[PDB]
Amino acid sequence: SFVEMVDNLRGKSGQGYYVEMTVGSPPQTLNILVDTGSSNFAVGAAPHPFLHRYYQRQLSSTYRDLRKGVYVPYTQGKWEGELGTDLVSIPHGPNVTVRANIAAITESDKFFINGSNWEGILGLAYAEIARPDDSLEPFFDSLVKQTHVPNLFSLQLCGASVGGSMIIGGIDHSLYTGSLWYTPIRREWYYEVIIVRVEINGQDLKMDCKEYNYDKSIVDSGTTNLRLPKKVFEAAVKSIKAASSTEGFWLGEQLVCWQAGTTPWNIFPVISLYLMGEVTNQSFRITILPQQYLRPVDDCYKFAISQSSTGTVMGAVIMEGFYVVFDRARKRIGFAVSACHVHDEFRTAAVEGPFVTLDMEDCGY
Ligand SMILES: CC(C)C[C@H](NC(=O)[C@@H](NC(=O)[C@@H](N)CNC(=O)c1nnn[nH]1)C(C)C)C(=O)NC[C@](O)(CCc1ccccc1)C(=O)Nc1cccc(C(=O)O)c1
Repeated sequence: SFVEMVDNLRGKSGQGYYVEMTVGSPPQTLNILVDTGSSNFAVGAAPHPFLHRYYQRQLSSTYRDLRKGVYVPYTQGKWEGELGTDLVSIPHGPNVTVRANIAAITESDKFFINGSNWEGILGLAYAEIARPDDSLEPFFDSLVKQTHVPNLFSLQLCGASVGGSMIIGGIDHSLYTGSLWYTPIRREWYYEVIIVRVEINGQDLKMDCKEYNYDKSIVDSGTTNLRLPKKVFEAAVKSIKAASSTEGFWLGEQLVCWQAGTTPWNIFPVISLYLMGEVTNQSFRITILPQQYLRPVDDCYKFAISQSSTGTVMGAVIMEGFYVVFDRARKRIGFAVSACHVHDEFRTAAVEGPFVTLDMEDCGY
């Protein structure tokens, strides 16, 4: 039941959230990064200087080889390895065992992070973006096909040492407040959504909404940042600079620092994303505070908004403080402020609707 799954995720800031899983017979225990921006279940299966532990296929009696290699590239990092299948379970998830596809990772470049403490990646999106091709059924599909776990999951990620919940199979009503607001998954590959308006401190950014979605906007819990397309990224920074003109960093390369507890939170604006809703001409908005897009790294911070080579990418930083529901069953993603919400002296992060927005169809690429 859901109480066993609450707080089943861990992290280091800016390095991802993982969940304990076990693979094989007998079970090998591994920490697996939870990723909504990809679709391959893969694990280190070979010594690496950043891996404390890895998958030993030859120790497992249920491992079957598929005699077939694979390569997977990501925003940061890439790996290749051998596809097989094996028995998989989630200790603090639903009480089941599935046979799932598994990529034994043999070579990697910039993929494993030093001191990250995860040793694998669970892609939670759809077959279509699965390597080598869409016939390699992704973990979540196998789980839904082979057991009675309903076709949906929720992510509640929290910031500082980093924790949260993956409610697999449902929604835990105690982990958020107010109502859940939904947005169509435009297409079942990435968790693709449409952003229809963007406001900075209450001011519309005045751009054509095709710009926000230049290519595709996605919810990617495997990336840290809020990534905006060039044109939008440039407008955002110009607004954020102006709102904070009162005080290199803007490119995310270097930290800024303040004497413990005097972070001038008030001089940094709130950003509002309006997402397409479930009814005609209707949207809703999520409001993000400086405390989300200035990443805790004296209290020090990295700027967590960077330039994108796709559309708008809602990374780990935007999801922090929200309860997000991946309602695959009904082709929608749900947003609410969670229990572990962001704390500011004079403002709240919020999920507010309904809003009316004409011509939302125009914003799609
Ligand atoms: C580097 C990354 C953005 C590549 C991209 N990878 C992914 O999307 C992976 N997911 C992720 O990386 C996630 N962080 C979420 N997605 C994004 O951030 C994002 N998607 N698009 N832009 N950004 C998985 C879904 C595998 C991909 O597979 N893209 C598809 C493709 O464009 C196809 C290219 C191709 C050309 C001709 C025939 C067939 C395919 C791609 O490989 N692109 C691509 C671009 C640059 C480098 C590399 C590389 O291998 O190093 C690959």
